[PDB]
Amino acid sequence: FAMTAGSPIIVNDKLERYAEVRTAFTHPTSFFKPNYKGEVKPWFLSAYDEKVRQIENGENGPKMKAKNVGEARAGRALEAAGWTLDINYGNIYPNRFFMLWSGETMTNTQLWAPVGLDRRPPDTTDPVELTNYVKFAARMAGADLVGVARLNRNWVYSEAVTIPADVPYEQSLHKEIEKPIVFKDVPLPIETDDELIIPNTCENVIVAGIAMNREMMQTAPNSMACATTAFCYSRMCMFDMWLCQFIRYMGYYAIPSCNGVGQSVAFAVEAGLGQASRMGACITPEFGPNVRLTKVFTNMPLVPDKPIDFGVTEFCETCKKCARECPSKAITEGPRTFEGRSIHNQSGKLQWQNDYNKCLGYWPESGGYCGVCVAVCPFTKNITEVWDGKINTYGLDADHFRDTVSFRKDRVK
Amino acid sequence: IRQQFAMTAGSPIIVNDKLERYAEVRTAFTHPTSFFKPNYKGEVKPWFLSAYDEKVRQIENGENGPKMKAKNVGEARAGRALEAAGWTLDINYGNIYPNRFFMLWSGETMTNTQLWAPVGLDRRPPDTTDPVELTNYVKFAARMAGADLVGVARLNRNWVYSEAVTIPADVPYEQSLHKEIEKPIVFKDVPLPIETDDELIIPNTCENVIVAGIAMNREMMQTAPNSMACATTAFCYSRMCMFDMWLCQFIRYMGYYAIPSCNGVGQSVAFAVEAGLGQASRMGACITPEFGPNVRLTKVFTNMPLVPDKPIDFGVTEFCETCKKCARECPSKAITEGPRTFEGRSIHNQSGKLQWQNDYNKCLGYWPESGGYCGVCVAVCPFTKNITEVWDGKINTYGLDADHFRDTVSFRKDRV
Ligand SMILES: Oc1c(Cl)cc(Cl)cc1Cl
Ligand SMILES: Oc1c(Cl)cc(Cl)cc1Cl
Ligand code: SF4
Ligand code: SF4
Ligand code: SF4
Ligand code: SF4
Repeated sequence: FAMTAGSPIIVNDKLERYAEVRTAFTHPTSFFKPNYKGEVKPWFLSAYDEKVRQIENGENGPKMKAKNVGEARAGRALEAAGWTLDINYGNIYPNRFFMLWSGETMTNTQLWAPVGLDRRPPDTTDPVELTNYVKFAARMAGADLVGVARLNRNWVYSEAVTIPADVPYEQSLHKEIEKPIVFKDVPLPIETDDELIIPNTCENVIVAGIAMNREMMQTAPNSMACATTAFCYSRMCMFDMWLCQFIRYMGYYAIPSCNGVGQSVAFAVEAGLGQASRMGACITPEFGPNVRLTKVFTNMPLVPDKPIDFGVTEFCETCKKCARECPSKAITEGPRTFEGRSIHNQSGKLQWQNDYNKCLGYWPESGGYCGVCVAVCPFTKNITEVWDGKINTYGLDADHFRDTVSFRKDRVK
Repeated sequence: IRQQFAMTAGSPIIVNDKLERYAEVRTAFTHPTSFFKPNYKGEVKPWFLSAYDEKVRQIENGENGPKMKAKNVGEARAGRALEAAGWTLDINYGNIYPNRFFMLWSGETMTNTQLWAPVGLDRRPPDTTDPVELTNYVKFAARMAGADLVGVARLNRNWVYSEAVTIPADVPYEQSLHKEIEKPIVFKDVPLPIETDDELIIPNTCENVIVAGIAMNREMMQTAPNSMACATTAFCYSRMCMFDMWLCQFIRYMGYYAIPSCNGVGQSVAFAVEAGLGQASRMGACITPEFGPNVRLTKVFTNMPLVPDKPIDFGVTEFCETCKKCARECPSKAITEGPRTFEGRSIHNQSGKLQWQNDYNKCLGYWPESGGYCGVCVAVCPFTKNITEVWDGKINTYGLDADHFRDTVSFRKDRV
């Protein structure tokens, strides 16, 4: 489908769109992991067993002794709660639950129907004004970072993981299917029984960074690192809906995504949020790798942001600290290559190729989402002290929040 | 500052033997005698549909508020698009129906609770019962959940509506605004919060209310009664919803029960004054030291053992006594200039507590006229301190301000 003009990502002729089912989370060869008694479950139920084992043993992480059982119970209570606004870890099913590709059935849209903002032709078509408007709205909607790229279809999954439109939530995990994402000359995003169809007019992607909390993430791989993670996933989801509603009420269409539809790191790099790293995350100037990503696709005319260079590639060439502290040795200590390390990597793009089945393998063992690489990364800079220590709204840091102040001069040039 | 002005314990709200609990249906939004308002053409409609007509006409005429011209139709349109989108996570302006949609009184049905079922966090009895430790856990959770301010108070049932506006549980959303009913809120010796066909039953073990302040954006609010004050208001209603759900789940995963409310179930201002977030003012809001009245409230009710905070006293009553600025700026002359009394001006007030008594039907009346939620009182109040410049000016995450965001940093010392 061809690269966007000016993409920083180096690719070759082997590049092919990547089927979502191949992530270590969903793929048949990775999805099953031993629990701490040797039974092979879905990886996240094995992880559930370790989470309960730790609570019964007064631990906050793998052999990390908590103050008492009550503190161990509290960290997992806070992490479970964090996921409140997220379906089945990642909101990946397109046009289901919170990820509707059309706003028409939404309660919010129905309440506002007499105004008809979603039916009224745009009053603004100038991309400069629109970029400013949508970025203001993106920050209201909880983004700490927001960039705009031209949509590069190489990062959009060839097929999505989803459930059929008639499967209730309580059977969803047992009925996940694959479904192609195709681009057609259609007026609006539409889903048929056969296809998820993105219009050919869907020209831009808006990428949002959702800042995690450094104190909690520095506890990786233990429970409070899980908590700052889970809370950001619900913020991503609020963001996607807020922003998608705004764009529709401006007279355009918007596709939400969270962890679905496409690969966030590639979009974020192309939208100027940061650079790809050895660990594989987007490293951002404001938060390093310790930030979540979500994205919204739209036909709204916009000004694309310039990709940014602050030396991450060269730094990662000489650093290797995530690789050394990775508990599963998933992160390569070697050069970037074009050839994926296993099924889980998309071949054809120059990157540090890491073994993500080894990464996922450490989650049931540790009972968490690890994140040790993010915590030890130099761009990112006990559990009782966290609970008793500094906190602020949404886990944002006052001592840092000045850096994400935005004036129109920072939103559009 | 907050410690310098701590009162001794006991509700700061002065009452007399007349005070009775208040039926929610009496608010100016819901009561049959105030619900209808004329649109600019003179047609009588539900207040929000007349206000809708004003919104459409202002866009069409390139305005951001009542005969306030916008830079162009496009800017007028953008402001209303931002307003409408802010409300995404809110049902019918306030989430008032208890145990419906986002305000579920139990967590068992929620998708998050189902996903986490195998760990069983909400079946496991509490591993912590010490109220000091729990106050610190739930406050830290509350800040993670989007509260800028969080307080704890013993639940005062005077401020709990005697009957709630709600909808039958099997009514689809499209029909909800035509099928609102009343339903009593009663306290009984039951283990869990429970809804029957006839009652909303809060257990007698529901000892406490956790009150959350959710800060609005000062630049946008200072554009009141125009569209951008409506947008910071709308976005904070969705934050209040997410707060309620986040915190309720945390409390349940800690092994207690939790009731969310947003604008339903009871009177947020009274709870906030008793929880120590601020004091009542002439306009009738809770004025906080960090934000003035420019903050929204929501609350969660729980049997979780907690340490009540102290009510606050930083001179607001004395100041409002001689200020009268909101009363003079109020476009509908809704705010009284006189002394506080125990008798409300109309059905919309709850008599029996000493307060400034305002005409809230005059207030609602100005919302269809101006096409917004006004807020001139909040914006002009000294404790709080064009739209093209706002759109091009300072913004940060969630509309919060870096220059003041240090004021809400919290450590254990501050929480319990
Ligand atoms: O991205 C995540 C997903 Cl999809 C699932 C889990 Cl359990 C954790 C994380 Cl950090
Ligand atoms: O508090 C509000 C309610 Cl209940 C309804 C609307 Cl439409 C606006 C506001 Cl600011
Ligand atoms: S999350 Fe943990 S296991 Fe996975 S790559 Fe990073 S450090 Fe290694
Ligand atoms: S720890 Fe070092 S090599 Fe790894 S991503 Fe961070 S800077 Fe790059
Ligand atoms: S919102 Fe406006 S009309 Fe209502 S009391 Fe305040 S100033 Fe008066
Ligand atoms: S404007 Fe003056 S009288 Fe009105 S609430 Fe604020 S301080 Fe009190």
